[PDB]
Amino acid sequence: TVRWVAVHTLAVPTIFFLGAIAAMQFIQ
Amino acid sequence: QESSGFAWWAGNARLINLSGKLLGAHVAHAGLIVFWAGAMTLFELAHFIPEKPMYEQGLILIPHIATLGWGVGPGGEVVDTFPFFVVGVVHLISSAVLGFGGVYHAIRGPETLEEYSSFFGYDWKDKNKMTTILGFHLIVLGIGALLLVAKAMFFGGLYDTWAPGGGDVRVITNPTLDPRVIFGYLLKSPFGGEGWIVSVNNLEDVVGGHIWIGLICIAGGIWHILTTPFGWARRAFIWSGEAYLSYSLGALSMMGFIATCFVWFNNTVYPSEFYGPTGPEASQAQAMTFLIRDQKLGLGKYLMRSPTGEIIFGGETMRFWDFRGPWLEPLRGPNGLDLNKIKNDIQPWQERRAAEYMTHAPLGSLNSVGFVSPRSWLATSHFVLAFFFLVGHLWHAGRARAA
Amino acid sequence: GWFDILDDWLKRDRFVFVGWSGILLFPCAYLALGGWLTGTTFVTSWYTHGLASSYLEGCNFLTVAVSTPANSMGHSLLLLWGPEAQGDFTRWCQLGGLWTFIALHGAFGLIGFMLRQFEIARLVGVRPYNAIAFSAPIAVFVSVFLIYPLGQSSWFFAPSFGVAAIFRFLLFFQGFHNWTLNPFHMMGVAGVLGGALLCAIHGATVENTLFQDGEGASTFRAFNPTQAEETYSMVTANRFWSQIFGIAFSNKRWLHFFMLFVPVTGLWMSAIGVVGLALNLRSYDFISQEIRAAEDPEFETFYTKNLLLNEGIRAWMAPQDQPHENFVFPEEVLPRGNA
Amino acid sequence: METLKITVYIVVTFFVLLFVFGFLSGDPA
Amino acid sequence: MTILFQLALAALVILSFVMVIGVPVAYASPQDWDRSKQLIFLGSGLWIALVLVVGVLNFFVV
Amino acid sequence: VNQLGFIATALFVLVPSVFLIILYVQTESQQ
Amino acid sequence: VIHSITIPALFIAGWLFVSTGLAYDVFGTPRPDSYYAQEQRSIPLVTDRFEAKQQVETFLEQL
Amino acid sequence: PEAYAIFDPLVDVLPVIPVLFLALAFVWQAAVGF
Amino acid sequence: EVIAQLTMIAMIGIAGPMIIFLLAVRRG
Amino acid sequence: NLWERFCNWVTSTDNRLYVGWFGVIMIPTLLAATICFVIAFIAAPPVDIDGIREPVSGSLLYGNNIITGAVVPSSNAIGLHFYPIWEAASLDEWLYNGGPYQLIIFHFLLGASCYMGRQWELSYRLGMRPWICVAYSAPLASAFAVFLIYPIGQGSFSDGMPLGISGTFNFMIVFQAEHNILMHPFHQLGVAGVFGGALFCAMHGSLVTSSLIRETTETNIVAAHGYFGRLSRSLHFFLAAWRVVGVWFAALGISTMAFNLNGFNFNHSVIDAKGNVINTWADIINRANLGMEVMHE
Amino acid sequence: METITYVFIFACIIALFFFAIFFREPP
Ligand code: CLA
Ligand SMILES: CCCCCCCCCCCCCCCC(=O)O[C@H](COC(=O)CCCCCCCCCCCC)CO[C@@H]1O[C@@H](CO)[C@H](O)[C@H](O)[C@@H]1O
Ligand SMILES: CC1=C(/C=C/C(C)=C/C=C/C(C)=C/C=C/C=C(C)/C=C/C=C(C)/C=C/C2=C(C)CCCC2(C)C)C(C)(C)CCC1
Ligand SMILES: CC1=C(\C=C/C(C)=C/C=C/C(C)=C/C=C/C=C(C)/C=C\C=C(C)\C=C\C2=C(C)CCCC2(C)C)C(C)(C)CCC1
Ligand SMILES: CCCCCCCCCCCCO[C@@H]1O[C@H](CO)[C@@H](O[C@H]2O[C@H](CO)[C@@H](O)[C@H](O)[C@H]2O)[C@H](O)[C@H]1O
Ligand SMILES: [Cl-]
Repeated sequence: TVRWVAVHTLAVPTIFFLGAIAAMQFIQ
Repeated sequence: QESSGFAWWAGNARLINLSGKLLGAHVAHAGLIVFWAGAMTLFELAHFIPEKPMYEQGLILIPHIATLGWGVGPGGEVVDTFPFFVVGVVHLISSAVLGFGGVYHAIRGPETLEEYSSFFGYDWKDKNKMTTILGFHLIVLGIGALLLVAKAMFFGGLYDTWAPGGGDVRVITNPTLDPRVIFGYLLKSPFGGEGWIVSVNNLEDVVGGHIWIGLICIAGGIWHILTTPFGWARRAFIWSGEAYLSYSLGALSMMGFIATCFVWFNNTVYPSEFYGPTGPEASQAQAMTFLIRDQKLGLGKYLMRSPTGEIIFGGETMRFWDFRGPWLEPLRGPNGLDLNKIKNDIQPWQERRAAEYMTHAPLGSLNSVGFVSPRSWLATSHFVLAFFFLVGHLWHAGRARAA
Repeated sequence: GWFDILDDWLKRDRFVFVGWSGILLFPCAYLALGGWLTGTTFVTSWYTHGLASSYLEGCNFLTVAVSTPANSMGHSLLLLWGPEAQGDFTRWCQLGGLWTFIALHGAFGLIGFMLRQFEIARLVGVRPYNAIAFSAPIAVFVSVFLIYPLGQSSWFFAPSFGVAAIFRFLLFFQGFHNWTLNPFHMMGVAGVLGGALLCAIHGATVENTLFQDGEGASTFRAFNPTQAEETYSMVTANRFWSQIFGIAFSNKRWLHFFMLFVPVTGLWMSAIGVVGLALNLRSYDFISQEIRAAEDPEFETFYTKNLLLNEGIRAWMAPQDQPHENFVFPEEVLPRGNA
Repeated sequence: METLKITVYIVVTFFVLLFVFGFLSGDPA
Repeated sequence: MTILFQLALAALVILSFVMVIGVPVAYASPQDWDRSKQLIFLGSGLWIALVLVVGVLNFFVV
Repeated sequence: VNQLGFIATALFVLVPSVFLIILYVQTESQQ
Repeated sequence: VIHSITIPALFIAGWLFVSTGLAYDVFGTPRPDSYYAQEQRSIPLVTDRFEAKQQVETFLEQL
Repeated sequence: PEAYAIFDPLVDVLPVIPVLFLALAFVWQAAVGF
Repeated sequence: EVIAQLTMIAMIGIAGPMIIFLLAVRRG
Repeated sequence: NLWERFCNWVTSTDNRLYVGWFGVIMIPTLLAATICFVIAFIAAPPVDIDGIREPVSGSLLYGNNIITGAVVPSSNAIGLHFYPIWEAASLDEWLYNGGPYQLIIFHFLLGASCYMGRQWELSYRLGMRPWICVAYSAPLASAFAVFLIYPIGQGSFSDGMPLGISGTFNFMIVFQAEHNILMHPFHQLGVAGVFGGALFCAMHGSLVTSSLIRETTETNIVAAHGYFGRLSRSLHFFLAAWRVVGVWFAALGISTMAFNLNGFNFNHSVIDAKGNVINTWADIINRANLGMEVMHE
Repeated sequence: METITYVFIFACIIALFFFAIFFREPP
């Protein structure tokens, strides 16, 4: 309802994608 | 002490007139430099394979020690790595006893040295105690320059690649003090065919130029002690105060632009047994290998005339015919490279060195994939640092001639 | 009750402005940027191009790309509910539908951003010259990413939303189109280079001919939409450049209309050139130069040297950049300079 | 060729000497 | 057999903290340590002893 | 080689320049 | 003001997406052992338009 | 290097110390008042 | 790990200058 | 008596064009390179840039136009040699070997350095700060790198940029096939600087034109900027400093490609467990570079 | 005829440069 979506639509897949990218270095 | 001014980037500019703290900062930076030299010598010694040449292993320091004839033999064969180990560990050690007063004078000592005496004190104006620290250093610049004269003539050093067979460490029994042969380098062209200063072929010329650089830096640094600045330092030449950093920032750059060109073209001060082949050297090595290969199986096809009538190589290496190397000076006849001498005089060391320089041409990328030669790492880095020290010169000379 | 409450809520003051244009901009812009990030993180290019172009396949920032669809798709929209993927998100990510997702969303997000510029200028009460200057990146996006594949075979010949895929696109236009020889391209280069040159000269001389250098520098009250244009002198800069270059501005209005004018025109002329290159109506050859090349075989300019380099780019990049054609070029038909 | 050589050498010394002379000497008046 | 270097390499790791916050802290502040405590001849003058114990490996390697 | 390609270059030079020249010498008479 | 409800559970949500092998199944990216088939050196490029989904799932039975 | 095979991974991470004095300076100026 | 006694916490530079970072604002 | 009439005529800022003491060198060198450029672009014999007898006809009277015409660089037989006219045997041997290119680029590089000096000279005479000089140093360093530094590193003046529209494209294509300039990051900073400079030019232009109402001069300059935007003064230093350091970077990028430390070849980054190589977008670029590199013999 | 069109357009450009620098419009 406020500008709190800026953290719920831009920080949540950012932290998810940095977790995916940090998992991606430990392959093979 | 931030006090006021220099918001967070010019924190070093806070020591412009703290002439006791600035001193310990200059001490700690010297300890940083000697620490880098000892640490990099140790790191290049730890990953070292003596049988392999040093330009296959990415070393820029160990070639600087191996040029001075410390632990090297005929053609580059290493014999004792303990000279490299002692010149690694003395640097580090001295970087600690030089780092100790980099925290004494810069943390624990006095803030200013203007309450001391005639010497050890200075204020950028009082240009009587300045021409004193200048001349004072000059006696150290001339004392250092001579140190290589002592290493060349009295301490068994100074490996030349222009020795008769292969290239050995050689004592320079007699340098060239001649003034026409000396300063006569300095009145050349900078362009192709004659290097401006980069064209030092002999070693006797490198020692004899250091004779004239030792007996002008000391003999001009006792001048700057006894004397005072003259009339032509205020009319056309200008004076300032915090512009001396700028003065030694602009001059530094032209030294980077010269040492870029030096390490790229010159084969004597930077010998090819430790630094690799140069630009012209690897391509002339390929042009000589593709002649001596096709002489055994299968003016000619490779030997063609230069635009001044010299028998040089042909193809794409016509541009590199001004190259002079120690594996080609037995082979080069009266009017340039003579073919007949390729059949007459051809030893079994001039083949191996030319093939090894042929397969090791300067190329490669920033992730070290090609290999990339150490002559191509010093040239690009000191070109970038020379242009950045020119850019810093226009800034620190632009904001100092306002006052 | 219905409409003016929503209109007064949207045009209200906030951290970000979200007008009537924000409802078109922010979902389309957010989904285009998010589709690019989830395509370069996870989505491969193996079934369309035959390449590995994601962080999941072990690529860096330079070699990731959300690649174009396959050539057998044609100019299909590739909807998720469409007849190609049929609701399958795996097959939609594999067939290249993320490219059409990002492209159509980038189109409607650019539409919403220029509507946002019109809306903010209609609020502040100014003339909307920023939305007229934003007509040039929109025309470049429409001519390159939309009109050029719609004039070609399919969506496969389009920029594939990466860094190295963009470099492949530049080499493709050099090899197959001779796009450097196009005069519309040359006006585009001249508009961009003159804009950067105008940018540097204007910044260099406002920062030099300031009214108060530092000595009696009474720091006056500065407003941001003047873009700091009170602080320098027009007469000193005109006196400098009339003696250095022999030509100089005497208007603060015509100078800034010139800075508006030069790279927008440059970018609009290169849009016209890429719209012509959509139909392969390129500026490849000079005909009398081809006749003079055929007359005597010892004639050589730099243009005839460039045509052999484009022939080399074409025949060596073609079996891998276009793998749906199944080019089997033997080593004997490949152009070499020693042949 | 030597008639074009010493002609060009005269002009280059004539201009660099005029540049050096006018830069230093003649700053007031 | 020169394991005294192995026991004395910790002696410089703990001398890279005394001349950090042992007498100078970070400015002109002798906080009860540089006034009459281990600075002058008591416990910070043995850096000469530590450069002697790092120069005592001159015949331990040669 | 175009014979009528030279006419295109002359019509591209002359026709907007005649418009600008007529516009300038017509605006200096009464602006 | 302060917000520490769940930051690092999203990091494990991102780690278990890749490490378990779920992202290869969700986004259709092939596994690094699963590019080619066991006998052929061919690239499975989609050659049709309305048979393209059946072409990709026809290729994925060769693995 | 020589017979100091104990401190060889000390040598492998030595020379980076220096340029990292720039990194220690940005934490010594942090929390002193910037 | 590369050792068990010779490859210890080697951030002595990031602790020693951090002593002159934290104990200088702990100082006056 | 007569010298002061000349020292007053040169140093005066009450002229139409400021001919300084740098202008004393700037005028005959930039006139000599201009007149030799117009002559060698209209009428010049063919030049062999290689050491073979197939020469490149670059001039207008030998069957070119404005797009394909060029002043061809010097021969491979000359290399880095100094080649004036008296060094040659005849005038035909000078014209056949690319001597006009060396003449034009040396006088141009000397006159552009004195153009930078003349900009600083007038600025100091007008009582201005020295920034203009600095900002002109970025295309000056970019022209020094493309005519001097890259020939020094490659060892021949044939590798310098030709003085024509199609010769620039040939230089760019041959440079990419040898060096892979597009993946070199100092070039990418140049593209970001030039793209951002055009962007900030159009954006800064549009934002001022829309916020400037009236401005007059008595002939005390007056301007009535329509202020007030919606929801220090260093916009012009950023406007100059973005495009400048961007062009500086790509100038020293090709100055480092002079010494063959070149680009980024991500050659076979991705692999398959069956000893199979999976291509990426780098292999297509490297596949094209092998196209243009092989055609350049 | 082909060359002299290019030289004529270039010479008119130089003549426009001369008329633009020295015969400029007064403020
Ligand atoms: C020939 C050797 C040499 C020379 C001439 C210099 C010269 C300089 N250094 Mg030093 N440095 C060196 C070797 C050298 N360095 C070595 C071997 C190290 C250890 C890795 C350092 C570590 C060092 C640090 C940590 C710092 C310096 C800084 C400086 C500058 C201090 C004066 C100033 O205010 O400039 C103002 C400078 C400008 C206005 C622009 C300079 C642009 C040049 C091209 C940047 C290169 C700086 C230097 C050569 C390398 C720094 C690397 C460092 C960050 C790790 C000056 C440019 C200080 C500085 O200000 O850095 C920018 C600084 O904080 N140096
Ligand atoms: C940034 C730091 C740069 C450092 C560079 C250092 C250079 C100084 C080293 C000593 C040089 C010797 C002096 C000349 C001797 C000579 O006479 O040079 C002659 C040509 O003149 C020359 O070469 C003049 C060089 C002109 C340079 C043109 C390029 C300018 C680029 C833009 C500059 C921007 C500011 C060539 O020699 C002669 O060449 C022929 C006649 O010209 C004959 O064969 C003669 O017998 C003789 O061999
Ligand atoms: C497609 C699609 C979609 C969408 C989705 C989305 C929208 C997503 C999003 C996503 C996102 C939104 C993501 C994000 C991401 C982020 C990231 C990925 C980031 C990263 C970062 C980084 C990596 C950092 C880096 C750095 C820098 C910058 C510099 C310094 C250093 C560092 C490292 C820090 C949907 C489902 C709807 C539908 C279907 C289709
Ligand atoms: C051969 C050789 C050698 C020998 C010898 C020598 C080398 C010597 C040196 C010499 C020298 C080293 C010289 C130098 C010089 C320098 C200079 C010269 C610089 C500077 C100057 C200036 C900078 C000036 C300035 C100015 C002017 C221009 C005018 C007025 C103003 C002013 C002042 C600013 C050597 C050793 C190397 C070794 C080997 C080789
Ligand atoms: C300071 C600058 C000095 C520059 C000097 C040159 C400036 C003027 C050059 C103008 C070009 C005229 O050059 C002249 O063009 C005609 C074409 O019309 C050429 O003629 C050439 O093409 C014509 C076609 O028209 C053929 O019939 C003819 O066989 C062929 O030689 C002449 O060979 C050339 O002498
Ligand atoms: Cl070759």
